[PDB]
Amino acid sequence: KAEKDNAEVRVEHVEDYQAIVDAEWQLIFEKLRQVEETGANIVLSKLPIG
Amino acid sequence: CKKEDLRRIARATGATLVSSMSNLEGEETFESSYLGLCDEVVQAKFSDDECILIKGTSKHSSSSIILRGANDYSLDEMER
Amino acid sequence: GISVRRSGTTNTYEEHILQPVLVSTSAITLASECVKSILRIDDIAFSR
Amino acid sequence: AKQHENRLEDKDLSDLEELEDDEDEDFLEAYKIKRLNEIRKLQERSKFGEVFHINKPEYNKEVTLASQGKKDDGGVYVFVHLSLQSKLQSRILSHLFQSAACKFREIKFVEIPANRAIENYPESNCPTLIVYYRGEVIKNMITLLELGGNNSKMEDFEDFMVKVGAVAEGDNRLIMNRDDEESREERKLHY
Amino acid sequence: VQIFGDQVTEERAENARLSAFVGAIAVGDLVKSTLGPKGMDKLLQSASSNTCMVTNDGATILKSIPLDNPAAKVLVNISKVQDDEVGDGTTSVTVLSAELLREAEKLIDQSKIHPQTIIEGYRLASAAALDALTKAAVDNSHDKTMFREDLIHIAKTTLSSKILSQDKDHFAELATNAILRLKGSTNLEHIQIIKILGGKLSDSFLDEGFILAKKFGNNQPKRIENAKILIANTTLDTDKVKIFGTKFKVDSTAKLAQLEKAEREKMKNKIAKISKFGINTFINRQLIYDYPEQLFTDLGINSIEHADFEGVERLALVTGGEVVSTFDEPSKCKLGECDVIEEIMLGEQPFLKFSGCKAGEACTIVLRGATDQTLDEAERSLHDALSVLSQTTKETRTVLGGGCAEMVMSKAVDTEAQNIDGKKSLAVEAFARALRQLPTILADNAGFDSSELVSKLRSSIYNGISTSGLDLNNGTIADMRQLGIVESYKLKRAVVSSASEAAEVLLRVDNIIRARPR
Amino acid sequence: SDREQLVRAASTSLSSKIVSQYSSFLAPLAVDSVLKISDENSKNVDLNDIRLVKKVGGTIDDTEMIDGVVLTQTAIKSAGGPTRKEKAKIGLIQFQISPPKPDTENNIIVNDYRQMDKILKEERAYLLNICKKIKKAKCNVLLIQKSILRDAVNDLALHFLSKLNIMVVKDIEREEIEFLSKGLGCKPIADI
Ligand SMILES: Nc1ncnc2c1ncn2[C@@H]1O[C@H](COP(=O)(O)OP(=O)(O)O)[C@@H](O)[C@H]1O
Ligand SMILES: [Mg+2]
Ligand SMILES: [Mg+2]
Repeated sequence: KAEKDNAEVRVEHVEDYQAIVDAEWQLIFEKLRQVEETGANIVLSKLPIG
Repeated sequence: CKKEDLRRIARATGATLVSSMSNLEGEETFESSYLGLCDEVVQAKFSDDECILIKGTSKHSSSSIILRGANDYSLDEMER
Repeated sequence: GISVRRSGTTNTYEEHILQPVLVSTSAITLASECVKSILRIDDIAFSR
Repeated sequence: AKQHENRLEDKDLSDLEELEDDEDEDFLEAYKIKRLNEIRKLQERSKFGEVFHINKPEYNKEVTLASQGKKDDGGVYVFVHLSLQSKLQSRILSHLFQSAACKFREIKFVEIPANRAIENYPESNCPTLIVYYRGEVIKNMITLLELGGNNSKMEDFEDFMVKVGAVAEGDNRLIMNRDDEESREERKLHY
Repeated sequence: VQIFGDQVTEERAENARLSAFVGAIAVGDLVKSTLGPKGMDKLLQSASSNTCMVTNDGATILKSIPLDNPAAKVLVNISKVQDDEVGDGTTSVTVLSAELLREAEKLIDQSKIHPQTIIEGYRLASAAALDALTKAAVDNSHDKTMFREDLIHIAKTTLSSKILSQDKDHFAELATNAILRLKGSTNLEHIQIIKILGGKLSDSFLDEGFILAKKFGNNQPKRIENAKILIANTTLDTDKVKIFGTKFKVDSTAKLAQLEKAEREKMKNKIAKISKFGINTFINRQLIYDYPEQLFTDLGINSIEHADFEGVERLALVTGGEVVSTFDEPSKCKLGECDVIEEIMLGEQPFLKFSGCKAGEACTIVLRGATDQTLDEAERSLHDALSVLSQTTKETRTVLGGGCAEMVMSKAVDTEAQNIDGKKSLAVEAFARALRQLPTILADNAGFDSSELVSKLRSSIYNGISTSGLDLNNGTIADMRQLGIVESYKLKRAVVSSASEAAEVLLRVDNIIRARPR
Repeated sequence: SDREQLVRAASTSLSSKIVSQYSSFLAPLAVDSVLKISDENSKNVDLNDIRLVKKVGGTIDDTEMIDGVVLTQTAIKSAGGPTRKEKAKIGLIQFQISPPKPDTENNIIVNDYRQMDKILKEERAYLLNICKKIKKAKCNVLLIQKSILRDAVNDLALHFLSKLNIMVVKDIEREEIEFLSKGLGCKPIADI
């Protein structure tokens, strides 16, 4: 969420606060695992890598 | 109106200064005891100077002096 | 000592001119320490 | 010469409608379309509106990238606040950020703890106010003795924003120019 | 041609050299008067804010004075790092570095020897000097009584040049007792310097425990017997909760009043967590708000606020306990104990004095004087003394002072001067005359004849004895072991090594390139 | 303690000032100020307990030792209910009298027109029950700190205290809390 538009997240529970902060890690690791399964040894990109 | 004037109006006419309408109870109301009393109120205008003449205060008397002269700067000497 | 009202010398205890000993002690003591620091100065060099 | 310019320059879109019956339509509506376009640009630029409580990894992006904005040199001012809760001036400056954030939505208001900002920062120098613009530091402000110190007010903070080029002088949102309705009411009666 | 451009000063091989040597002469003549026990202090006047500074240390003299000469900047930096390493002996580096270049100026002009050949003589001469300095040292620390006596002599030798030269008999006890209380821990942050105006120089007294400039709260008592001390790097301030990004959505103000009740109940439960230990004082790093302050009244707990970062470690080591922030488990984190928590007043500012602590690993030097310029000299003087004595704990070897270290080093250099063939042997002798020039300057500052005492000292040591030295009080040769003059081995090793590298940098120069200033 | 030596010493030691000829009554004033603090250990008596309040007006001859703790600041006179108090109980307030809010900024929403009636009633109710506890404790004089960050008083809170005949003041220095508490014997208060 560097150049992404500012998502106004509003939560009303403490138990959901653990779910919403782990969802950021869940989404970014799902993108890495999908690239990992294909065996791409050299990853390139025009925009920056996290 | 200004703050220092209304204390003298309430002191002369017999009213009390009301900063807000409330009481010790939770309800909100207005009692007739907060109102003052006077005999006559007349608005007068003299040379572009509107002044409300309040006369005949029952509880305590009051007074005001209407100085008259050439201009405002001459009246400043009369005011002093 | 000296009394200023009569403009002459007299007994100061009768005229009630008294002061603490710590005042005169600090005067002689601090004065000697200030002269000790000033006389050790040799050069006046401009700095930042 | 200025009497002709005050008809259009000294009236917003709400005040320009006063001259609808007096002045010509083509003279008035030509400028209202111009001022209406300027209002639309400020709405598109309103990307902010509350204090962004950030953390360091992010500083390298929020504070600086933003300062570049579109990079049309669409620069964006970013007011940083190295907060320190133990100091009294820091809590005052935090209140000014949220108050100004609700008004100036185009300017970014950033806050972060001072202990987390710089390695071993001097606590005496806090609170610190930095202003970024296009990646460059426009003002590295020191504690608020310049802005009155403990007696700092909202009027003094808005005046500082005009000096750094963040807000125009004749902006209608500034308290110096935003005269009260009762003030303008007395002017029309005594005119 | 002109490649360098406009406003660029360039020099070539006769203006380049003799501009660094005259700069080495210019920087050396300033610090000549400051060397020795009878040296005069130099006063520095700032260009802005009318700030004056009385100081004897050669490093501080060169810190403040601006010097655009590039050769003088080398002497500015070597005194800075010498103050960083040992803290004492920066003037000897600048004097010995300048006189080495003064001698080398004559060897280049008179004898017509290459500069590289002069350095090769200094490499062998410096090696012979350090070998004699290593063999001339003596072991220590096997007997604590002798180690106690040698630190007293080192403190007397260090403070003989500073403003404490008259009262060094009393300050030597104050300097050496604080170092032994460290229990081997080599660090100067555990010693505080409290500035007090009034009194005289000898009124500085040794403090039992730890003293600092803080104050109790509004309602706290004056005296508590056997008080348990705790240190919190905590926030007893408006804590907030740390998931910044919490806000309070409110549908009605009925629960908002109960929400503020929960905030007061939150901090009440936190102060209730403090009372489970049953402490008698509470020390916090930052400011304490009034609502925590009122809660310590009924519980019988003292309060101290706004403690510096250094003050936390300085007070915790004396207490013996550790800094606690969680307050969860009362089993671990055993706290210390202090007998007398009563504050005292020295001048117009009250100070919290402690006494009867478990350990004294941190100390505090109380100073008294007339002018702040004297207190600043008192701070820099004892900082050099405590820095030398602190490094003497880790480095045990020492060497005799009083100018005997310079001449005994030059003995082996002169011995190794004969068996070296070529023109570099004259440079080996030039290094010897540089070591001889230090005691020549010690006699000049004292106002006595320098040629006689240097000749008597030089002829005496070659006879076979190696304990003689200069006695500037009487103006004759005497036994240094009787007077008790001794210095550390790493000090003179750093001085000779730094001075050898100082002459080496400036002797390998042939051109000067001064770009345009900004 | 010796009035023959201390009073004469204090008078003859000033000796150069304008109040030297006024020292017939100020030299006893200086002796009586220090004699209240006495100790056998010969301590360094702190002068923080002896506050010198500067008021522009009058003459130096009117200077005299006040028995109680004199306050420098004036009254607020926003309501102006009470004029002169007798047998009053003094309290030192360190918190702020305001509508309910934490120290940080908050957001209050209104989803229905009936919620405003509860908000306006409960905001003064938080001020009302504080005045009830003040009336239960019969505290007639209140001292409120400066509190630049949060509003000390308002027209609503002044109105409830105006009926109970309770004076109020502001602009108290944080360092003078030791002098007021130790002098008047009133412990501070930071919680209702
Ligand atoms: N009491 C003394 N008697 C004789 N020589 C002394 C005495 N104290 C110091 N010296 C000499 O002074 C020289 C330099 O002393 P030092 O403390 O390094 O001064 P500075 O700190 O100014 O360089 C030493 O080489 C030492 O031999
Ligand atoms: Mg020294
Ligand atoms: Mg006098």
